[PDB]
Amino acid sequence: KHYGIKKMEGHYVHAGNILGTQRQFRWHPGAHVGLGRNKCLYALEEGIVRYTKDVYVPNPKNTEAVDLVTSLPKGAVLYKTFVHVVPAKPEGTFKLVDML
Amino acid sequence: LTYCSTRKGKRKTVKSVVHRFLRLHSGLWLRRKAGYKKKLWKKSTARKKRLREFVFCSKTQSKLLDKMTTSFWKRRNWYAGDPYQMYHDRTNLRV
Amino acid sequence: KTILVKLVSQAGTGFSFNHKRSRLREKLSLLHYDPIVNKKVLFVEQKKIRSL
Amino acid sequence: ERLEKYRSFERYRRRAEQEARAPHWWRTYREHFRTQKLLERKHFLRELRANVEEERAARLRTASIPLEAVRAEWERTCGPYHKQRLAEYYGLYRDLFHGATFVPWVPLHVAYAVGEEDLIPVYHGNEVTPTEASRAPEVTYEADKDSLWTLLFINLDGHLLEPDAEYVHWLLTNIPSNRVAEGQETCPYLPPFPARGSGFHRFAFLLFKQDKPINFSEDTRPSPCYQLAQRTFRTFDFYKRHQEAMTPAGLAFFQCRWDDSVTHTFHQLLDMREPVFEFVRPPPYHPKQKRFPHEQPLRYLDRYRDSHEPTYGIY
RNA sequence: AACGAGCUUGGUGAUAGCUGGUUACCCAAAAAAUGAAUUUAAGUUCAAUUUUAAACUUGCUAAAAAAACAAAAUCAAAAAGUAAGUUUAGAUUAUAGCCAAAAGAGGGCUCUUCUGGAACGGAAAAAACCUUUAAUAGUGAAUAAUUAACAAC
RNA sequence: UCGGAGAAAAUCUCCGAAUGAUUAUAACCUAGACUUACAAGUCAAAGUAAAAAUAUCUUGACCCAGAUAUUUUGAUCAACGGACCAAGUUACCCUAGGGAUUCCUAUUUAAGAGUUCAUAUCGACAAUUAGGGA
Ligand SMILES: [Mg+2]
Ligand SMILES: [Mg+2]
Ligand SMILES: [Mg+2]
Ligand SMILES: [Mg+2]
Ligand SMILES: [Mg+2]
Ligand SMILES: [Mg+2]
Ligand SMILES: [Mg+2]
Ligand SMILES: [Mg+2]
Ligand SMILES: [Mg+2]
Ligand SMILES: [Mg+2]
Ligand SMILES: [Mg+2]
Repeated sequence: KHYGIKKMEGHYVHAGNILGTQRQFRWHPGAHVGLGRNKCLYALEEGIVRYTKDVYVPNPKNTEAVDLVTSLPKGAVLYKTFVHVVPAKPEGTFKLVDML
Repeated sequence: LTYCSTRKGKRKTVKSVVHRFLRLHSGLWLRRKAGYKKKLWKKSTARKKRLREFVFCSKTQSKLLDKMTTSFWKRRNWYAGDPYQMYHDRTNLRV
Repeated sequence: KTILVKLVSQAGTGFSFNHKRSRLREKLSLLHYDPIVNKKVLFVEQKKIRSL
Repeated sequence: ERLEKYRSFERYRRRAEQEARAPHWWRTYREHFRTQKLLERKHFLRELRANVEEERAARLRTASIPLEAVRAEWERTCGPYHKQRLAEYYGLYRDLFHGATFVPWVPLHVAYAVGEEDLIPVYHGNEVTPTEASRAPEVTYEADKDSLWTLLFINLDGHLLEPDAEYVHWLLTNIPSNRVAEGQETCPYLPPFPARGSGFHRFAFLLFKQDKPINFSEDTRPSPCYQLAQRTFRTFDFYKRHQEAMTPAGLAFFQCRWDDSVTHTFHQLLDMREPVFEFVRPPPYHPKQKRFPHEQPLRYLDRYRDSHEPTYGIY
């Protein structure tokens, strides 16, 4: 219950944090965003939350998605909503340990 | 609770707390999770892991347990080789 | 309908874990991780615990 | 219904990829994160097509292509354009010349001699150990006669003290034509000295087109120079001084890790203790400690402790 | 001389989530009837609110673009008007409202959410409508709202 | 008691669960979070270990009793936060309290009745900000 957006766009998120909960795929995992068993979306890197539309391409193996995707109007393609976390720090830095 | 006993005139400990919770000298209380030994066959592996852990108590729960036990249970105990020796004090606590 | 069984490791350890089987299906046996041995070993059904 | 259907995953995939690159009103991931020559070419193609043996090998899937000839052809025909990218990719342009881009033209060649006829070609992005580069390499770029030139070696990333700097391993000046022994040795050759645990330092070999003989007295260095501090250098200032008579025409860069020879360089001639660097990550994030960590496991208290040993205070 | 089970004394100051009562002054602040569990809905415990002291730093309004559904509740950089806010320690009471106005949902009423009110003045009398920052002495003054209104070829 | 669908979140409109079969057998440990009065309930990087990644699809506390040799199992406790185990009846009653004690009719309209003729006496459809009666 209480499915919704736990973190809104622009917020400084720390790793592991949960961004949104959903019974069905209202949003899809984006960049540096993980997917949970229950389909909740959590931050894989500390950063800033960003929502953006993007084209949807499914795994070749799944029959339902390849069939639906294939049977689309040549002109255009369907889209989806994605959630991304923008990493805000470098992985690490080099420091002087000792002079020998 | 017994506030003034007929024989000694003191408060009395509630021995249901003494048999369920551990008090760290800093003021914290540890407990188990209800149901951690029940129907383990139908519980998920993640659920069972959460149940096995030793957990802290809230401020109001700790305030209640402090009322239900006497001072003897709040003293500093110097047990040799104690496995909670390091958890009786707080470090780097600004609050 | 189904029953709760106790699969016991055949690696010589006493490690056991409970599983479910269908009263109709034959006695069960599975490969499962034994922490004491730190290897996969056969677990074969020895006893029933309850009927669930 | 009027429009046809893709009927193939590949056709949809390619269409989708192109659309993402195109700009859109709505936010997207990318925002946040002559004639005679042609006739000659066609004639060769017809000759190759006419050859039955070539067709026979192709239909037998036994034919092969000579990489050696293609490599030479690639360098002459279109190699510089690719060479520009690998310079852009590594950021050479955005570092040496503050974002100015110069297309390389001369197919410059460098190789380090190892004992005997085993030359290690220094291409773009190659990996060369400091040990191999102990001595200066052979440079050949077919300058042709009456062709003044100048050669420069630079480490880009270094200068332990100064972040925005770049040492000059050696600068030959007034190089007349292909021959390089005639260059004025403004700076002797220093062996590579990438500090231990500092990652991959990228070294580049850049050549400028020398219009008129200019004395680089302000750039000459006391030979031998083992006072590393003096090797401080920044191309932009140097190029700006001589930009009138200096225009770059060649590139060649390798990246090298630390090696035992580096210890020799720091001690024997640099005459100082070698610095050691280690990759250090920031400490993990913990929410502010609470007096009552409600519902948190016993591990909570360990997260905020400094010393792993017991203390006894007044006791 | 009050028998569905006598009367007297003691147990006994029986117990009563129920009814009633609970004695000088002054200053100050101040909720609720939201939520949750309860043989629990005439009670109580917790959350939430309020409050007192302490520590130190951002808070209130407003808040673009842009986002989550869409032509305003979340969220919300800079500002600007302003003085509050978070944490620590202690603590009860409260958990049944009332009427007006606005939008819905059931089906006039009855639930739910949003706003306001509790005159000593005006509307006749008038807790709930309108005017009204606290409370003082004066045989001063300017004002607010203010049950009144002026058949038709 | 809990879950699914509508009203659309307050009471109303509907379906199901006290599991089921499948199975690759799904480990230990540990940052950060969701949810929440408490209690219970969710998701999960990194590390290690097994293997050669994967469990897929659609729920009841404490106490107290057990079972094996640490490992585990006990509820239509369904009044579903659950008293270890108790029903009727009272008009013979008691105490502490809270309460209460369609069809007319008057207007407007006027097809049709009244031999002829709307309104002598009446009268369809309707109109009144109109008056009463499991
Ligand atoms: Mg009494
Ligand atoms: Mg009561
Ligand atoms: Mg309210
Ligand atoms: Mg509940
Ligand atoms: Mg009960
Ligand atoms: Mg601001
Ligand atoms: Mg809790
Ligand atoms: Mg992992
Ligand atoms: Mg009950
Ligand atoms: Mg109940
Ligand atoms: Mg009778």
